[PDB]
Amino acid sequence: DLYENPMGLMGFEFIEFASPTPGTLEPIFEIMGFTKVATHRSKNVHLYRQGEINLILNNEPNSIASYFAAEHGPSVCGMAFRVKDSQKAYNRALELGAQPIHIDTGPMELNLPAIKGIGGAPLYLIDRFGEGSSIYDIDFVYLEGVERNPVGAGLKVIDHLTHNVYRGRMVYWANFYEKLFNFREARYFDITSKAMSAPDGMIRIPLNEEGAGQIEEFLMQFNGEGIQHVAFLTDDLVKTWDALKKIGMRFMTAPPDTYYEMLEGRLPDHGEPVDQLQARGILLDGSSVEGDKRLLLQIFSETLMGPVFFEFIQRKGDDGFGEGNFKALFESIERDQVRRG
Amino acid sequence: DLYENPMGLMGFEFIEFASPTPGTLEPIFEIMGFTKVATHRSKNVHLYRQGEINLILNNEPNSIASYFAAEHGPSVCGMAFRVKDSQKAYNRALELGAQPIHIDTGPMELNLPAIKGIGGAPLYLIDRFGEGSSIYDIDFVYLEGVERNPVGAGLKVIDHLTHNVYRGRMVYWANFYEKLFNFREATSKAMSAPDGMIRIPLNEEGAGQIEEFLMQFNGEGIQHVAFLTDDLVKTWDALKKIGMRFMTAPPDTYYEMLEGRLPDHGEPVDQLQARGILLDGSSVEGDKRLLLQIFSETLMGPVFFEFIQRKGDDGFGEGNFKALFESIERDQVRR
Amino acid sequence: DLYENPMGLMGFEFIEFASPTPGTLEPIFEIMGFTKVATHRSKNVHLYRQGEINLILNNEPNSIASYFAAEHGPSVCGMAFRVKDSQKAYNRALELGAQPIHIDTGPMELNLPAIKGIGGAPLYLIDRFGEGSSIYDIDFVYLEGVERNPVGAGLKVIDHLTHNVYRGRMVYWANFYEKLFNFREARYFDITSKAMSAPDGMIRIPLNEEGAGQIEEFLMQFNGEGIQHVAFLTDDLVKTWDALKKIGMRFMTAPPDTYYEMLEGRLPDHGEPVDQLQARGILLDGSSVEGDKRLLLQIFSETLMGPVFFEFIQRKGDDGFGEGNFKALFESIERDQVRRG
Amino acid sequence: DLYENPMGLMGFEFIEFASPTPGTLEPIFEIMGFTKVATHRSKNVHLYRQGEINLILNNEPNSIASYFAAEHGPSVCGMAFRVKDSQKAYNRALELGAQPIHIDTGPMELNLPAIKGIGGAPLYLIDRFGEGSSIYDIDFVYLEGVERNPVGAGLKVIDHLTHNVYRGRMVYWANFYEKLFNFREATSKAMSAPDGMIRIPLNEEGAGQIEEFLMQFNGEGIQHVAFLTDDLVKTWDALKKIGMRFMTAPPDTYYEMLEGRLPDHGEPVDQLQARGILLDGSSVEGDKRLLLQIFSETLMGPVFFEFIQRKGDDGFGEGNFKALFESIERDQVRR
Ligand SMILES: Cc1ccccc1-n1c(=O)c2c(C)c(C(=O)C3=C(O)CCCC3=O)ccc2n(C)c1=O
Ligand SMILES: Cc1ccccc1-n1c(=O)c2c(C)c(C(=O)C3=C(O)CCCC3=O)ccc2n(C)c1=O
Ligand SMILES: Cc1ccccc1-n1c(=O)c2c(C)c(C(=O)C3=C(O)CCCC3=O)ccc2n(C)c1=O
Ligand SMILES: Cc1ccccc1-n1c(=O)c2c(C)c(C(=O)C3=C(O)CCCC3=O)ccc2n(C)c1=O
Ligand SMILES: [Co+2]
Ligand SMILES: [Co+2]
Ligand SMILES: [Co+2]
Ligand SMILES: [Co+2]
Repeated sequence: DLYENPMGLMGFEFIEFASPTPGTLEPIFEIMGFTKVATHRSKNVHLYRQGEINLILNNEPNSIASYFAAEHGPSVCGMAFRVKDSQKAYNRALELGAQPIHIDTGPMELNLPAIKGIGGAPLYLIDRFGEGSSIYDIDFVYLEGVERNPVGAGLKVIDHLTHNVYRGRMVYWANFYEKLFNFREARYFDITSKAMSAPDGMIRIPLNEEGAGQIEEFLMQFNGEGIQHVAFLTDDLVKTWDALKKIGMRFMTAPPDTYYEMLEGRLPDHGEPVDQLQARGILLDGSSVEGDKRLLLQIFSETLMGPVFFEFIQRKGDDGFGEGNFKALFESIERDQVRRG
Repeated sequence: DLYENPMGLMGFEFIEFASPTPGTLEPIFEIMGFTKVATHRSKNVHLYRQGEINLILNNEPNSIASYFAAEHGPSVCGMAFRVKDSQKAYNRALELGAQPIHIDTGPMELNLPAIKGIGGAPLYLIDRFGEGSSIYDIDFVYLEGVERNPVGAGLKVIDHLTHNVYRGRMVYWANFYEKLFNFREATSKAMSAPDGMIRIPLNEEGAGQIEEFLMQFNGEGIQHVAFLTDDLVKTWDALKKIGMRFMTAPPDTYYEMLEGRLPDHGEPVDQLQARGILLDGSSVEGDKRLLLQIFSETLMGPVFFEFIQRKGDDGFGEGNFKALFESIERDQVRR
Repeated sequence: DLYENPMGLMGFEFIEFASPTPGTLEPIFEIMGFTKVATHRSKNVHLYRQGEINLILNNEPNSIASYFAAEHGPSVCGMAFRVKDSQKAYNRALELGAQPIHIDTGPMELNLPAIKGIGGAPLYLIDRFGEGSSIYDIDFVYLEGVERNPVGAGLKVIDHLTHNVYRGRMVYWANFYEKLFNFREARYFDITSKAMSAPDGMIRIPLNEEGAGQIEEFLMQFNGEGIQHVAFLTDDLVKTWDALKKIGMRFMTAPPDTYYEMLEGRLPDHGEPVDQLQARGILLDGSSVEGDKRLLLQIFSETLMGPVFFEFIQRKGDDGFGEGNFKALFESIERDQVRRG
Repeated sequence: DLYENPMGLMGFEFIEFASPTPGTLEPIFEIMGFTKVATHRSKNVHLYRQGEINLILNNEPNSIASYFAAEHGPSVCGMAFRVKDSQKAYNRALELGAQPIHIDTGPMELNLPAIKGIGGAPLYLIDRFGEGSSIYDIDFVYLEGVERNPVGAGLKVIDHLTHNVYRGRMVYWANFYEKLFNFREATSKAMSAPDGMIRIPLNEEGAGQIEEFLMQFNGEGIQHVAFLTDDLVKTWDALKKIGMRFMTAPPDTYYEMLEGRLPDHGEPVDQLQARGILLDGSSVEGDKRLLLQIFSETLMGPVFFEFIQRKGDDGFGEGNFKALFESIERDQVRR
């Protein structure tokens, strides 16, 4: 409860996926250790689960997600927050100037309220959850025999979703979340990024601005502003790595060996087993001041759904996002190209 | 079981009430042995229960039930059938020509399908039922601590409810329940459903007690709801104990004629006659298909309730009409 | 401007017709001297006209009129009032408890507001009218060459539409028009009828209650409350009669010859040419007190659309509805059966 | 005439403006020579006219135009094509995959069809036009007495309007106007319509003046609207007389290069250079396809307007880009 929470937020509830071409999102869920676990009572949409992360696969045609997918490709096409009271939130959001998104509801099914968010993605406000009570219990039908609490590679919750937005728009969306939900900028990065945290301490949505770089090509390939990477939290990254590598997950190529030598200059006495991080390509960041250890282990997938990739992170006291790895990696590729030509 | 169930009916699920005067519907559920059990998550609507009977009290203003109540006063303003697949039924009713009634659904609540039925009241088609999965477990907040399976005076299910329609419209409403739900007829018309549990009898007709209902009710509508019980003498002493008002007893001449009209019925005539309970049925080939029944006052405008116990008779107490008539002649003559 | 007119009423605008079977309403319009004069830009609905009476033929399938026609047969299925400001009226009606009826509007076409009236018939509130401005100019397309102000047999305006309602409901609908439009009961008849006039002096809607009579059979055959007869006004009834008889109009059988002899006892010095009324079956009513002549000539068609019939009336100072003709006709059939057996 | 017109386009019908600050849009229509002529029958929306150009000022709150204006400031927030059959076009656009924008229509008003076009602004499809039968004769109340055909500074039609889109989205919007309306391309892309009158050029591109527009505008949108006139020197003295602010003149070196770049153009170079007017075209085979043009300041955020006169050139003044660039070098060197 970090500051005033007028919308009654209580963390991420679920993320929605859709693609214009079929069979492109199912196999990606598999390699990240997610399991299909239920199917909608009426619609052609499906629930994948791992730890406490719910992921919805929307394959409904002429639906709001398939239009979003028709324009952006394979994508994160929806995003739901947990709220205490979702009509108090939905009303307050429309009073403060949000535009509704009508999600068509079938008979005997739950009217899910959304507003227009990033890229035109619906932002749902959900006030039912918990076993037996959840919207998965009400509106979904679980697979016979299958388990409803799969643990997979050990991913626990969504840590954050970071958006890429067009030059200028970072301040626009930053006011969107500040005005309607009372988000606050907790961090700033100048390499350009604003780290918007929710008053619940769980919902983190970083926003990124570029020219001629990694962000500008994302907006070209995504055909608009959208979620660049989804970050899953894990209790142990190296074990999640093995369990993820066991099931065909592909990661970005490890940094040069130089990167792992410089670790004891960068973060003296971090305590991490460098052999184990070097054997997997895992990165590390944080700061080490006066006996207080704040660190962060993270590794990225390659791009998997169009220009969207994923992050697997374990936090050891650092509430940042790996920002130091950008300078750390350039000095690494630098010393390693120097050492060879 | 009887025959084919193209809409998958599985009994009555709930009936709904509305009134344009407050504090008039609650006292009537109470002396009928119903207990407030749950309150809607957001609207001013309430769940009263006894046995497996579900009574929704709708006090939501500017709504479907209030506009209905403003025209017809205290009424049964909605009726819900239970169904296997509510979506296939909804579209089937519509493609066969039914009209939809849209019921305004709040955020995070259940979108309830209904067509327009008798007198304009919504006919809901509900496919969520049973403990933990019904529409009350979802959209209603049970009074915390309160026993949520109250049994009360021992009323079990909604046996039937009947409709008073204007002259000529018996056929119109029989068709409506024939075309859409495959009801079969088994002046009155006893329309029974393919699931063996949903019975809707349709009455017409002048200057009599149906003419009086359609005046006092301001249109077609449900005239009485009948709740079944297993021991009507037992249900009677319970229902009396809490304040029920019955229509007053026949003249004792009605009881002199019992073993003449229903030879060897076997009922404790004294225990019945002490409570004004009616009898009806037939005794043929030693098979004594019989039934007990009593009614109440008009309690919601011209609407009242019947409390029946079925000892093998599939009827509704019809012969009680001629049977009472002769009890008033043989009492007038001896008066 | 007879009393306070909060809804800003200015007479009848149009009457709407629909039948479950085709070719049953077109030939009836003909014999009453109405002319097809336009067709809707998009919908399969048509304008018939004569003097200032507009009549709409709605043949649109799955429309609100075809559902009303599916239940009541050939019928008057809609009714529109002229108003000064139709959103002030439509708002006020919904504040005072009327239920809206949504009439589906096509693109580039006019949203017509209605509320639920008698039988579930929509009551439209129209604030555009007058040549060039009317809804017929906006939403309708006139037939090439054809005239747009046909005069026919000389029928001028709708004088009144009288409804039949179930026993008891006369007071209900009387409060409907009193509450929402400030109608007042101007006459009462005990034979049972309430004569509801509008605060503009033009809109007249009598309501009729029955048992075992002319009204009870109407509700049986109409399958509900509805308009029993539509009354057209004419400047000269006997000339309208000839012009109507010229085009195949069929009337109710004339009263006995007895009826026309008793006329000078009933209404001394009425001045009407009795030969001309007797030659046509036209009826007469009014009262004759102290040099003031208030009279009323009228004749009825047979039933033409199911149980619905029509009235052609000419008013000479009597603001009634022919009520005296009910007693006048029984005493007529009485003397005439006496004079023969 | 050019080629087949599957949506039956027949020119621009109106453009719509909205701003989230009051009293900022009206002064700009006035110095541009537009006159308030009509006011909506019920909403706070207004019709400004000059020539055959129709400008709708939408000040309706809690509406489609205000939400658009709150995001992008003073803007062109809607654009209407004129069409033979608006219903067949509407359904055709939808069956080809366009999305609908619903515009909330009051009682007794016209239900205006629109799809979602550039930047999210409605693209209306209007089939009522001309005097006595247009949407202004119906839904708008003309100021009584006011001359309803004002001619002003002699601007006639909307020549074109252009869109600034983000990098890569030129193709996206070309397809959108190719698939739905059969526009043909005839960094920029000049999309022209099958009716020979509707031209929408699409621009992208960094750190330049398009990057600056999509920042200052907060998305894709119309960057300038161009109104055609028959005598641009005449339109200039009129437009100046009433307060127009132009982008200031080229350096005189731009005029030393005219008869070098456009041999024997024949234009009164002194009358142009006194007004900062630009020239462009080609002279080949004695056919001198040429055009005159001037722009204004940014007047609605980063949006401005162009006033062109076409002497046989079908272009947009493109060569003026290189032509000015060389006028700033040859002026910097001599400075
Ligand atoms: C994955 C990748 C591919 C090709 C070029 C570069 C990368 N790449 C990243 O994208 C990357 C990101 C995206 C983060 C990161 O999560 C992040 C936040 O969530 C919010 C604030 C801004 C930010 O940097 C951290 C380290 C990263 N590092 C070290 C890396 O190399
Ligand atoms: C007539 C009357 C007046 C004042 C209160 C009560 C009564 N009244 C009834 O309403 C009454 C009813 C309503 C039934 C009955 O339930 C029944 C059905 O359920 C459907 C078929 C037709 C029918 O009548 C049976 C006997 C009745 N009897 C015997 C009686 O006296
Ligand atoms: C036409 C008809 C057929 C078979 C039985 C009778 C008739 N019949 C009528 O229906 C009839 C009517 C309907 C009126 C009449 O217009 C009317 C009003 O508009 C409102 C108040 C009640 C009323 O009577 C007047 C005279 C009538 N007369 C004289 C007649 O014979
Ligand atoms: C660059 C600039 C800065 C500050 C104000 C004005 C300008 N500016 C323009 O905006 C400008 C435009 C906008 C056009 C033009 O209308 C045109 C089209 O209509 C579509 C094809 C691409 C294109 O450019 C032509 C010449 C122009 N010129 C010469 C100029 O200077
Ligand atoms: Co991250
Ligand atoms: Co009964
Ligand atoms: Co009449
Ligand atoms: Co231009």
